[PDB]
Amino acid sequence: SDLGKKLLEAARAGRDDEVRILMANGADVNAADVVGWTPLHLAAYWGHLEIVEVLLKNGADVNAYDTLGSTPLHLAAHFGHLEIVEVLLKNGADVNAKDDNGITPLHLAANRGHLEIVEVLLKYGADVNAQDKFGKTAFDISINNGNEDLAEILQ
Amino acid sequence: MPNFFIDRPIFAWVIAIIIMLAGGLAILKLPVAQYPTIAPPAVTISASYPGADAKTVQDTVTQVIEQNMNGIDNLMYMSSNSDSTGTVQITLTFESGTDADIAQVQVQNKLQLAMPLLPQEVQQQGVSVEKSSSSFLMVVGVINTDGTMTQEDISDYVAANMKDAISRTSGVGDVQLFGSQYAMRIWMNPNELNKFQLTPVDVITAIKAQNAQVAAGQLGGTPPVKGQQLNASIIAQTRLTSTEEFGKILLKVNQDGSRVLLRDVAKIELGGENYDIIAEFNGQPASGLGIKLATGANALDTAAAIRAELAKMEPFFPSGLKIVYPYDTTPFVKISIHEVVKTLVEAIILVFLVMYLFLQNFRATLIPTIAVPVVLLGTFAVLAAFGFSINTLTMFGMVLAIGLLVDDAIVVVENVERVMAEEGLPPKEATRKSMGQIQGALVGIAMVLSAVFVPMAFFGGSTGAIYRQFSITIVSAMALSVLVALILTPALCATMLKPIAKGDHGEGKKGFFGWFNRMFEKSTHHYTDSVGGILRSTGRYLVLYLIIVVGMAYLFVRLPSCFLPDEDQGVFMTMVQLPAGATQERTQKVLNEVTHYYLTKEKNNVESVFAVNGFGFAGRGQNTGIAFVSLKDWADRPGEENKVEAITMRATRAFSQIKDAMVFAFNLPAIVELGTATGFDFELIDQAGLGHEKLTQARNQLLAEAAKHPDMLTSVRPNGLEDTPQFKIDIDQEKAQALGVSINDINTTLGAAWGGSYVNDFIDRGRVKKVYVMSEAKYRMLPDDIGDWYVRAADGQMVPFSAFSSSRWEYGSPRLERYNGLPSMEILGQAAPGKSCGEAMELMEQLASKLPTGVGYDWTGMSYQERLSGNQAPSLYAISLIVVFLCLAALYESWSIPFSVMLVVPLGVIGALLAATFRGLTNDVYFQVGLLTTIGLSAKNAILIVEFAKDLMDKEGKGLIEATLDAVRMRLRPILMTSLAFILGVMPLVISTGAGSGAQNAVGTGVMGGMVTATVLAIFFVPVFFVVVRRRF
Amino acid sequence: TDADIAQVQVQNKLQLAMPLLPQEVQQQGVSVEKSSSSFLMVVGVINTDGTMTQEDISDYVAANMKDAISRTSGVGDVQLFGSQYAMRIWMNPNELNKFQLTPVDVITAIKAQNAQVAAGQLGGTPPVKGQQLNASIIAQTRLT
Amino acid sequence: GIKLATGANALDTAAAIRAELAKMEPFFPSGLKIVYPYDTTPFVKISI
Amino acid sequence: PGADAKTVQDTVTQVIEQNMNGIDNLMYMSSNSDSTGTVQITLTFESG
Amino acid sequence: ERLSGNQAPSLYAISLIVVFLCLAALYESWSIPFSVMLVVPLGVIGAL
Ligand SMILES: CCCCCCCCCCCCO[C@@H]1O[C@H](CO)[C@@H](O[C@H]2O[C@H](CO)[C@@H](O)[C@H](O)[C@H]2O)[C@H](O)[C@H]1O
Ligand SMILES: CCCCCCCCCCCCO[C@@H]1O[C@H](CO)[C@@H](O[C@H]2O[C@H](CO)[C@@H](O)[C@H](O)[C@H]2O)[C@H](O)[C@H]1O
Ligand SMILES: CCCCCCCCCCCCO[C@@H]1O[C@H](CO)[C@@H](O[C@H]2O[C@H](CO)[C@@H](O)[C@H](O)[C@H]2O)[C@H](O)[C@H]1O
Ligand SMILES: CCCCCCCCCCCCCC
Ligand SMILES: CCCCCCCCCCCC
Ligand SMILES: CCCCCCCCCCCC
Ligand SMILES: CCCCCCCCCC
Ligand SMILES: CCCCCCCCCC
Ligand SMILES: CCCCCCCCCC
Ligand SMILES: CCCCCCCCCC
Ligand SMILES: CCCCCCCCCC
Ligand SMILES: CCCCCCCC
Ligand SMILES: CCCCCCCC
Ligand SMILES: CCCCCC
Repeated sequence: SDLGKKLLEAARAGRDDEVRILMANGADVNAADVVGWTPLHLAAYWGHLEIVEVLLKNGADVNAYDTLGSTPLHLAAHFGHLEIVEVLLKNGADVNAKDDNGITPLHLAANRGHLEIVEVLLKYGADVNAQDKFGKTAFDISINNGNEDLAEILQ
Repeated sequence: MPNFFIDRPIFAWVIAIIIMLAGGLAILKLPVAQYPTIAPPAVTISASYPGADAKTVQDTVTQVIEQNMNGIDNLMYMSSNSDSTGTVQITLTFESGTDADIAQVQVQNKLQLAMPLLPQEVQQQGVSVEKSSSSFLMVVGVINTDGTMTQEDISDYVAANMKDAISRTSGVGDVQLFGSQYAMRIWMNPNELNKFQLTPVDVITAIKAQNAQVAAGQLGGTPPVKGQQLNASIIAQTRLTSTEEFGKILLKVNQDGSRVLLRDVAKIELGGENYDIIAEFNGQPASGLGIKLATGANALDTAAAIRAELAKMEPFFPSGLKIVYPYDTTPFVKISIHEVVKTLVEAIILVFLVMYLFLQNFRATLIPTIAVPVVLLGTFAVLAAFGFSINTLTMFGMVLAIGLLVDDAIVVVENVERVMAEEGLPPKEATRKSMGQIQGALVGIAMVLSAVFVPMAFFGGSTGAIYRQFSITIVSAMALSVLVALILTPALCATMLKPIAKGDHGEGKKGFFGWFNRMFEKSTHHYTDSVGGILRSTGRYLVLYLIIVVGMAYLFVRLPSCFLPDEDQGVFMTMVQLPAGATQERTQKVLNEVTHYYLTKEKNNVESVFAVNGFGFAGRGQNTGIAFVSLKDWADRPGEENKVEAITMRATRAFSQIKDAMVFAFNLPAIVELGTATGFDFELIDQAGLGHEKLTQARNQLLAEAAKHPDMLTSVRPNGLEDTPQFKIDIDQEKAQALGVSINDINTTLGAAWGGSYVNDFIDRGRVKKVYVMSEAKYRMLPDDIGDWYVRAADGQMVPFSAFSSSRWEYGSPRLERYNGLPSMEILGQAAPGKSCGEAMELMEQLASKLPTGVGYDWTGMSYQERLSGNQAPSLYAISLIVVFLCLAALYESWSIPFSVMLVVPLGVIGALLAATFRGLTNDVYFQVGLLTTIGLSAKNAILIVEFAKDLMDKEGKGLIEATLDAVRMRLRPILMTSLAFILGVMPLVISTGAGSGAQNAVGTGVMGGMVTATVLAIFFVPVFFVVVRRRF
Repeated sequence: TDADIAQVQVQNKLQLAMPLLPQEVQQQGVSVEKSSSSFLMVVGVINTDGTMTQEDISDYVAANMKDAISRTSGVGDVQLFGSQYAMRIWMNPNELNKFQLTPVDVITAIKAQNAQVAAGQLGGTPPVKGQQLNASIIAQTRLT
Repeated sequence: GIKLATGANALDTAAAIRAELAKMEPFFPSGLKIVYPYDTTPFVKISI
Repeated sequence: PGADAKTVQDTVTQVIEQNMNGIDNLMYMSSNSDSTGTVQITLTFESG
Repeated sequence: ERLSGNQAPSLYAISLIVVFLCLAALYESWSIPFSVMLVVPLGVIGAL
């Protein structure tokens, strides 16, 4: 897609006004690059909140997953983008989505010590006992990393 | 001194001969080259870390080297890039004038001490230090036309049978192989490895063990048992030499006694060191040699010698192998030289004709015909003394000089002839008297013109290197011309010129000459009448002078200023950039389309396309390439539509239709050695450990702000690569330890298979070459393949990568840049139409001041030069003006009269600007040096008018107007003579088309326009100047 | 004597000795300088708000100032009056013995787990026909 | 502590050192200040 | 160390010699490679 | 040896020419210098 590509580039770049015009012209919100990232993936990774919102209004798949099973929520949680985490969840993001390694948004937020994001994930039903492929929980991560504050949150 | 030599013609001849011998010898020994060295010295450190990403390269190599680059003299700046092909280049640039050999050795010696701090794999590949020079003399292409040889095959053949002999050819300074010699390629199969419970680690160990050179000792070595009869070296294991031997390397013997050989787990072949470049010449596999010219060498002779050596090689070539020559700079050198010699000869012919037309005797025509070559030969000797070469710039210097050499010869001869006609003196007495009238002025002039041309030599940086070529050539020529005019030409005048009876101005001759003489005597009367009328009404001419000065100023500021003109160099480039993550295969598709366009749509103009997949200048990688396009000879490309400008425009237009790729054509810069000289070259700098992402955001902030000022800034863009998706794989340490799998085995297995590993060397038909192990392609393409690789645990079990790893996509940089030791991003751009580079720079600085805390900036390359080099021009012009004034004051014994000469400057400049503007040329170096020549010549005419007028006033007691009128009458003829000779002499330059005509036109146009107005205006205005100035004081 | 030549000659002889020196000496970096023995100047750096300790200041200077001064022409040598930061592992022999470990185990672990691995590429050259994807493989990076 | 390279001009080197330090100052953390406790060059300049 | 003359020529001497071109004022270059593993390459330059 | 012998003709030639030219300059003559330079073989024979 000509306009799908342009949209991928614009979502990544955070070019807000360019995303708008592209939405007006029917640029494919479910365009995917070679690694399976949608515009929503891109905007989530790079922390572009307004663009996330616009894409969701225009019927972006909130639980699109990449070629390794990661979702926009995974990326927003991992890279500390609280508002985007909230927006995604409000729009039905699977709070317990596992990637191909059995890693969840909670695992990722925990690993980077993003306290507020962990609480939001928990508030929306994040499974605190979910294990990755190595049998590890967000709690295990917090302990290994020596994050006392995050350990206390995860009882 | 004239009087000395008038009585000593033989001594004069002796001096002339010595000069000619010196010059002749200098012509024989002088180096020939297109351009002198202009770029400041640069040394580049290059390293390769097989399989490494950019960050790995930076953080284990680049930073380590950079931190050890201290205590090196005359360093201006240091820049580097580290990229995802595993490459680092660090470039150190030194102050102009630095001895490059010392710079190189200092850099190398600091690198040598940093080597122990680098990764083993980098120490094993080694690190290179070279002088940096995109000044190739030529590129020799080598292709196979019968489909029997791959590019790797060709490159090996060239390395083994051609390169070394080219390297030893006379005048060859350096030779780059565009490719690699063969490497022993072990292509591993993970299925087979797992079947026998083996890993790449076992493969590498086996190769190191079984492909080695082992020391032993001697039989009967010292100290011996006395009585020993024999001493002999003991030879033990030596390197393998063939794929067959590598194939039989023994990996393992199974319990049942069967043998596992290397060929049972891998494919074995002679292949390339590297597979990132695919090079094609008109669609066929290609390699080649980039050849640089040795210091001091003759370019033309070297090119000829290179050809002769290749001819000797052709009879031994394998089938289908063919030499091509896709780039050669020596045609320009050849043509440039031929054109200057032709010009010089034409000048002599034209002077002869003009002399004969006016003076109407052959004896007089011979005097300049001797003197000009004497001065020129002398000038060559002076060039040789000061270490200059015969090159484009020095040769144009000599073309520009012609009009001054010619003038000095005309002035002397003409003036004697006039004295003989007016006073009836015999030749020798006339010469003595005549020389009396001019000798002081000739000396004054030498000072004036030294003041005009010398200051230019004292510019700095690259611009100074260019200017200095013109300045030394012209000043030398001019000084020799005055010496010859004080020594040789008076002697020749006194001994060669026939007497003329008092009053005989040839009016009583018959036929054409009779008519001409009567016409010219009458035209002088009309001229002098006119001046008389002008001098009764000097007020309105001072108004016209002001209009000229204002008009000059107007035209000057609006004339675009490039430093050298663009040439059709017979070659240009097309850039190919594909989206992030695009493959070699896709880029090749595009390059094929590009090559197709040129071979079909431009069949009359394009000789060849050399397409290089995997290479660009702003970064390498699978998604980039270049096509070098080499054109048919200028002769077979008549008309503007078949020149590089039109061709690149059509090409670029066409290639905009290409989808999912950025493709466009662009000409080379005039001097390829200093790269693009239009624009600014800005560096954005992380001054506070901000990091890559924060620096990119700040870059975007500045680029976005730059785009809001299109009235000041154009094409403001990064000279780098954008972040791309990358595959992050995390080894789980706990699981590895639990399974008994060592981290070193994991990392070797991953890196050897997916990245390749340089194991050791072997000997292929007597040449040492490398051994690489790597996965066969089909097992290292996709994420799922990771799990097909097994590692052996301590307990002998084979564990798949999937069991102890996890992976995710992320973004990272494929090319990280650094400037003076700090993270950086290079930003290119230019001043908008009608703005100076200065104002653009100023604005860039203001914008940059508003960026986030910790983000600095700096100017590099041509921007750096400009900022240092550009604040000196005013001082130099000021000094020049002052020295001119002072010399004239000495000459005329007056503080006021020098003003009457100096006011002439605008009269030539206006004409040059008119001609340049109308022909749409630039204020370039050639135009500037031509202006200086025009100014000099017009100043010379004015000086002699004023000297004669002042002399008539002081010596003969004549009134102001009477003397001015007699002065201009006497000086009309020599001025029309020199002007007509010179204007015609430069005509060929003006109308020139084809090779080097950019330069020829720039030189010739400004001078022709300048000389018209300098001549036409000065003969009316200089009398005004003298009379006004004298009246005022 | 031309000091540049003196330096080169000294360094050429030194490079024959380099391989014979202990690894630990080679790894600290051996320097060859041509300079006065005494100080042209001392450039001091303080914090006037008392918000940086001596150690902090010294690190700032080592990491953000020293190298550029060192490369400035006419600067023969630069002594830091203080030290750059390093990652300090301060070992406890009681704890080491409790787990049957030694400094040797510590060093091995650090070399293994504070590592910067060249891992190659997906779809790297030479590729299979049809390959759509090319991307760097990122494995272990230096700890921070 | 800065030592002068063999044969180099003390005043020019000091000047170059100052120019380079000037480029660093704008990016200093709060409170960081350059002081000049010991310099042999001012005497040369001033004595001349 | 331990290499025969041919080995040292093919892995050292030839490698060095192939880089020894386009050096100023070089008259001639000679070399030997011997069974003790030693290489000596001598480059002689124009007087002056 | 091969260089020394191959340059001797040039050296004798230029030396003879310079002597002639200096004499010409000195005595303001082409004929007096020719009269003098004819002597050269009378000395050269003795040397040989
Ligand atoms: C190759 C070089 C030569 C190329 C030829 C160029 C042609 C252009 C020539 C222009 C010369 C000016 O021409 C000259 O102008 C002055 C004006 O002040 C005239 O002067 C006349 O008019 C003015 C006022 O009207 C009176 O003060 C003056 O007494 C009277 O004679 C001259 O009679 C005329 O000959
Ligand atoms: C009797 C006295 C005669 C003196 C004559 C002097 C004036 C005529 C000489 C021609 C010069 C014209 O060119 C003038 O100079 C410089 C060359 O340094 C040109 O070109 C360059 O100058 C400096 C050189 O570092 C740069 O900073 C500048 O950015 C660039 O444009 C300018 O565009 C122009 O202003
Ligand atoms: C018969 C001989 C003919 C005469 C030829 C003489 C050539 C002159 C040679 C000296 C060259 C001058 O080179 C040098 O340029 C720099 C340019 O920044 C000048 O410096 C000038 O510019 C700087 C920068 O704006 C000013 O701060 C300074 O006050 C000013 O003088 C130096 O004062 C001058 O000495
Ligand atoms: C290549 C050398 C050319 C020199 C030519 C010398 C010409 C001699 C003419 C002498 C005339 C002197 C008048 C008395
Ligand atoms: C013999 C006539 C006296 C004039 C002398 C000319 C000198 C002019 C140039 C002086 C510059 C130093
Ligand atoms: C650049 C210096 C200009 C000085 C002008 C002085 C003019 C004085 C003339 C005296 C003649 C009697
Ligand atoms: C007749 C007196 C001549 C005066 C000396 C000649 C001046 C030229 C010297 C460069
Ligand atoms: C007066 C001119 C003398 C010319 C001598 C040329 C020197 C060449 C050295 C090889
Ligand atoms: C102006 C002197 C140029 C002499 C070099 C010509 C060489 C031609 C060789 C092909
Ligand atoms: C950068 C200073 C270079 C000085 C060149 C001097 C030229 C002398 C002119 C005759
Ligand atoms: C730069 C030197 C200019 C000197 C001019 C002298 C003027 C004298 C007027 C009486
Ligand atoms: C090469 C020197 C020539 C001398 C000629 C003398 C003419 C009468
Ligand atoms: C003394 C006059 C000698 C001139 C001889 C001329 C030969 C060409
Ligand atoms: C009268 C002076 C003679 C000059 C010699 C070159």
